[PDB]
Amino acid sequence: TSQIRQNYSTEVEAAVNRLVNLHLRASYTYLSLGFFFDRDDVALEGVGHFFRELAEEKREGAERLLEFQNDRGGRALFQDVQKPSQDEWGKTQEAMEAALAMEKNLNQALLDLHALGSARADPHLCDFLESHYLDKEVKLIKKMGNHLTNLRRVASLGEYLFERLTLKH
Amino acid sequence: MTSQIRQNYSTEVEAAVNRLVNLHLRASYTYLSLGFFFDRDDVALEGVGHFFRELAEEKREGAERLLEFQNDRGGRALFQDVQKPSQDEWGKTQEAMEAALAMEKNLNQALLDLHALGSARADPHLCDFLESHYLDKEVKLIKKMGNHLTNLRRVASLGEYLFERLTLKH
Amino acid sequence: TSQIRQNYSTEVEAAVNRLVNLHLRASYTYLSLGFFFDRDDVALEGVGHFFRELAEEKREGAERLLEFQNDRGGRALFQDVQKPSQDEWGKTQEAMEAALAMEKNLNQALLDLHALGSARADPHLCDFLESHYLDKEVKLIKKMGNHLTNLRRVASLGEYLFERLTLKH
Amino acid sequence: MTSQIRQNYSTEVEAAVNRLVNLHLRASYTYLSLGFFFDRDDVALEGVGHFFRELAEEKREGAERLLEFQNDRGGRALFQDVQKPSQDEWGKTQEAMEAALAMEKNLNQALLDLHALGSARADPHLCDFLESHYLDKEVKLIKKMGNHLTNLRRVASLGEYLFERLTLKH
Amino acid sequence: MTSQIRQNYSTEVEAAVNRLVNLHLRASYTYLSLGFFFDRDDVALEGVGHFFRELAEEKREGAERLLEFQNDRGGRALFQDVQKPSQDEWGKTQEAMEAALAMEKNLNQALLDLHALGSARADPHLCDFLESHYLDKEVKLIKKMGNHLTNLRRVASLGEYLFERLTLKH
Amino acid sequence: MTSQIRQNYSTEVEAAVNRLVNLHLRASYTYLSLGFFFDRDDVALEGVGHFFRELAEEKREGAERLLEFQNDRGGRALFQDVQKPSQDEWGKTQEAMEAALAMEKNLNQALLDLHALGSARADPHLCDFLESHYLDKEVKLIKKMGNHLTNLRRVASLGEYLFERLTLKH
Repeated sequence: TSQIRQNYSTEVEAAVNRLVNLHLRASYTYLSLGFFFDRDDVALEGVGHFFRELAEEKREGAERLLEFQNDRGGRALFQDVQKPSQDEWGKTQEAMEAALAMEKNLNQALLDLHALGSARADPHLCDFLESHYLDKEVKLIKKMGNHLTNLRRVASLGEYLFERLTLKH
Repeated sequence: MTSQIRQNYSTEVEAAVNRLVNLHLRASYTYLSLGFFFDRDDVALEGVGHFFRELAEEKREGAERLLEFQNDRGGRALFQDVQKPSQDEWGKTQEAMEAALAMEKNLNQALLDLHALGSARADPHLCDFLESHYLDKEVKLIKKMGNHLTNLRRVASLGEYLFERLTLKH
Repeated sequence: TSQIRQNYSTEVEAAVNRLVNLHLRASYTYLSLGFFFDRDDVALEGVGHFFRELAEEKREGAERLLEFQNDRGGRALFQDVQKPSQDEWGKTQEAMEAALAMEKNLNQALLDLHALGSARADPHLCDFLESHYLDKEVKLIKKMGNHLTNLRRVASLGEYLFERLTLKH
Repeated sequence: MTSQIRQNYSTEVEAAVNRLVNLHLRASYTYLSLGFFFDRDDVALEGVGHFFRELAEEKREGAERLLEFQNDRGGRALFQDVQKPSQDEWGKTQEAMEAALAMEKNLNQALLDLHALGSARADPHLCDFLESHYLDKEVKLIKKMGNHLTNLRRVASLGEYLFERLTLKH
Repeated sequence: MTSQIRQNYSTEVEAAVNRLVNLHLRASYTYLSLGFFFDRDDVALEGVGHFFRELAEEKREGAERLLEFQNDRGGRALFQDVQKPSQDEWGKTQEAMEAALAMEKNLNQALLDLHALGSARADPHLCDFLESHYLDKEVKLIKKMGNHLTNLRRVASLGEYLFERLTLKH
Repeated sequence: MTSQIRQNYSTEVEAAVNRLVNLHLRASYTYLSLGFFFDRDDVALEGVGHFFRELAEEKREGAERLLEFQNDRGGRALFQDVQKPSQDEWGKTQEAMEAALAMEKNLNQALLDLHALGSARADPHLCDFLESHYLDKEVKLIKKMGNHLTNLRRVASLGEYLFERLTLKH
């Protein structure tokens, strides 16, 4: 009943609310990962920083979806944000393998929303996802793959040198 | 004879582009009318005038960008009469903005219909042109007009004066 | 019944509304001319630019008349803007001959409005037209005449060189 | 096994810090909800939106500072679900700010309860951390919210519009 | 042994990307040939040479961006021979630009065919990549080549000299 | 007809210049393949990728300078197919750099053979062109590749990672 709502399906509106929740859950997971690597008994500041920066990127992704929801005349509906899947994240390689799986899951959710937009002929939604999400996800997944290949190469002394010489401080 | 440049450009899309030019010029003309109406001595809402005069220029630029697209794809611009605006007098700010919102939703629907035609004819250059330069601009403008109407309803007159003074740009 | 209206005849008010329409029709004609010369099969960018600049000048002329109408307490009344007289404009020389005829017609309409102002003793109108329209029209008609003389001189290779060496890009 | 750094840091304070993290994240999430609610086209109070969006970030920073403290003292961060906000729709500015004031007083009481626990366990580093970074910030924010509610009551609507225009930052 | 990163990236798209890399390299090589031909002492049209040399670099950049895309999606670049250009001598400016326009329309058709494959395989990242970096670039270049050919026909030699002096950049 | 400018320029040198253009283009293409191989997600040695991508551009510039020389002397550029690179996958950094060193020594031998032909045909402008723009560049590049291989052998993997991080430019 929004005065502005036009060509905006209830199915897309609900899927947007679910994708907000998925972004907030990813942000929360990266917050957990970020602080884990700053424990005195882990102490990999570059790994901490990498995950803390991703926590902020995923939260910005959620906020952009909420702005889209308001711009199209849908109604934001919030759900609980589930705690992250682990309390302790293991070595850098295991943490980045978990991050890569979570990003591929988020990318699949974005591609599923794009498919719904295409099926409901909502080209504003298609363009929003292509402009702000799909290439960002491809570039981030590629960067995580590159990191995992280098962590496998240096496999520990190798994990220290990866944090010192690849990751930003 | 067919343009030396024309490629993957349907005659139906070419004709629809010419109609969208006319719809943009008609919207521009309506906003010009609205703009000067609010600058009458017996209406005298300069911020409302300015809002509509800026939209008259934005819709004219939308028309010009479509004409450039028509030339870039090798179609032929065909102009029709630009119909005079639907009203001579536009009433209070709220009634004028309700008219503007209906006009923008109509223009948005015309853009979405052209996008559907492009998608059916597999003209991805057209789809990307509309998505890049029109569809998000229409969403943002319709949202801003909605916000304005909610605030005009809230202040409903003294409220109309304060809206023009404290929300609209001069 | 305007609180401001003074020495402003209904005849002048109606003639101002007609001159607005004539300026908008001239603007629309120049818009058509401007895009015609940017067709891939015409491709005279300087001629396109010349007409696009005139489209904006004629629209500004209409807007100035509307501001005058409001300043004097008249009421703007809009009519349909008739489509331009041609869909295709021929060579540069033929297009500029059509433009010169249209400007002389607009100049005659301005001189007719000045005559009406003089007959109705509306010196504010006389001064408005003299300050903002009559000399502009004389200078533009002179410039169009100069252009036509040069297009006749170079009469094609000549039309190309005129666009390259006389017209602005 | 106990951290190599842990010193004078009770397991009860460690657990209370984890709960205060969750309370700050829940407050952040509530303010995010409030922030986007006031930017709906049918609410359209941008200054109210901005006020709550800025508080969402301040509460998230409060959570992050507590997690840094947990690591600095050799405790272990343990995360729980962040409960969704108590409302989906927040009503007029005054009702939303009354909800925010009650949430801030609840958070302030949680901080004061943690300070009492620190004082009982003689953890002066914790007492000073809360005093330096939380307790005065909560006092100042609660005072500002009180001032806002007094002005919203004064202008009680046209008054709600003028409060958003003339008191709140854009 | 499927890439750790590969997601929603069909073997058909992967193969078509490798073919489009080869088509871009062949276009680059053709423009290199055109560029040096116009700088022969017995042709000596520096502006025409520069036009084609710049296009050789643009088409090579197009190939490199496709190879970066292939790596970003987890596909594997497979290179083939780059076929020598279709002519050794390119005739007058007008004949060379007619051959260039035919080659660009062929490349644009290959880009549109890849977009159709992306649309059929629901690979929206591919669709957006082509729309953002290739399809509008091709439309604008084809339009520019059409404009050039119209002016070369107009001045048809002394005309070809004046076109190179007064239209083309040095 | 002979060029109006051609002087002291043998048909043998003209043909050998055309072959050396093709050899430079094939070396460029090989380095392009190496450059993208090392940017695969499952190789991910950005400094190695950068090293080869920079060489791809240097070899292409070498080809372009030979084509400019061909035109300056009044010869006629004749292009052949550019053969695809000898491998699709290049192995570890050390194996790729061993393949690059063998390819550069082959290119250096072709440059020395062209110099010998110039000396035999008493073409001192050719001799000076090769000495000034090619022979010292090849010696310096081969020396740098030898240095790289010695360091890759020293650090032989963790060593390969550290070489890319601490020796190669990003």
